Amino acid sequence: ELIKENMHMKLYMEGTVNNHHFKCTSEGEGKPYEGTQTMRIKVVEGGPLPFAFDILATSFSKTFINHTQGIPDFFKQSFPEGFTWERVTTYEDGGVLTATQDTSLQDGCLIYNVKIRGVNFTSNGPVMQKKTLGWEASTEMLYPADGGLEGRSDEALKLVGGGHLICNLKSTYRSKKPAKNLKVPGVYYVDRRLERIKEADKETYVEQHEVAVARYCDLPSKL
Amino acid sequence: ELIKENMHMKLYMEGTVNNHHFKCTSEGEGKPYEGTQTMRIKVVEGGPLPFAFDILATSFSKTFINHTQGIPDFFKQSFPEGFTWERVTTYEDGGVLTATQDTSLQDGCLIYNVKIRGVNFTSNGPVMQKKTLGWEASTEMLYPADGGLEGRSDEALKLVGGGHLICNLKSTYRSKKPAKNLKVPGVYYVDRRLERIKEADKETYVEQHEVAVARYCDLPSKL
Repeated sequence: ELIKENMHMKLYMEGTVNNHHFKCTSEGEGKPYEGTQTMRIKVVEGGPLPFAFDILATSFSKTFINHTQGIPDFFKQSFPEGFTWERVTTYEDGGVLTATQDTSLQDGCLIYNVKIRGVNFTSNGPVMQKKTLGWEASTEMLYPADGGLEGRSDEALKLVGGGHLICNLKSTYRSKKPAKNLKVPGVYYVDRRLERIKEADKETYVEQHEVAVARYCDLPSKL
Repeated sequence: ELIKENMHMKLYMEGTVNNHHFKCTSEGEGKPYEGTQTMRIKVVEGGPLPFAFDILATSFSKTFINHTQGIPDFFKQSFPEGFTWERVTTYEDGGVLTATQDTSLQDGCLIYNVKIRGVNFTSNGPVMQKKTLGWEASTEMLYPADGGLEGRSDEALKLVGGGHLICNLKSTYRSKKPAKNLKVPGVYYVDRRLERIKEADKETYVEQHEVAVARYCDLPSKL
């Protein structure tokens, strides 16, 4: 098929957080049906970043989600043309991070193009002070809206000294495939874990891994 | 034992939404270790409510969580003294509903007291127009913070017409038992499902059922 059991991916990112312009590239391979992936990321302009790389983690891959219970896969289905996503991440201590993304397929390779804008990160806050330690696992709830798909989740960023800092994520995903074609699923949930595997030279180079699984609610119901 | 395989509960609630005062009482039973319960509510003042009863659903019992995979139970352990909770719920279309609660134990029966404040529900909104149809299943994330517990989730309220209204839940769970007495757990999640079983006389009487199950993330972790 178009989406094989193993996929390479290539990424290019550009953006400005608190006015510091920057640019990244990455290369990754994953298993789309397993829901596993790995990215090796290079900060190729504006390094070293004056802020925690972790606020960029969730912007480096929806094709790599294990869809199970015959849950229609909005993302896999929209190939070959691809899909886009855009998101607002609202941190509880001021910072807002806006991301827009295009996803495509050239030469059997997945091609991501990402723009980022981060504003209002307090200068003494744990993001600008580089005091974060990766993300906790999370659940995103997905529901049909306006022909596209909407996503919502709360994320917990781990802190130095223990304790977490929370942010809220509103995501929107739109397919580039003709509408009539693909089945949009009902309401569903994606459990994910995003781990930093390796970093070198103050986060100039980062390795990330993600595992992700789609599920209905496994619980019994009186309705 | 203080929390037995069966437990009865009783509740009293005061509050104001969009200026309109009201009072509820309820009573029910459940199986605390099996994570199940059923509560029968009577609106006793300000009936029948000008807003949808759905926005009060989650204010009517953290003691009835089936803590699986040997996760320490902050809620059951706080006994006999009991625990409080406070919560802000923020709807994506205006309204904010904010709540205080005391869970204490009096003669083997669980006694809840709840205060309620809602503002900015727009008149044309599905809440004041009463065009909601219950809640979708939900995942809450819980993380320890400031000598207590904190919870976060996003919820979907089903709407007449299809489609959903989203809201964000920020919670704080403080226990009244002295501090090092308790084994406070790490970061974890609750898969909750809350369902209307029965309504009567335009939501003047409401039967409500909940199934909640605590879990760790069951995804592999490369760390």
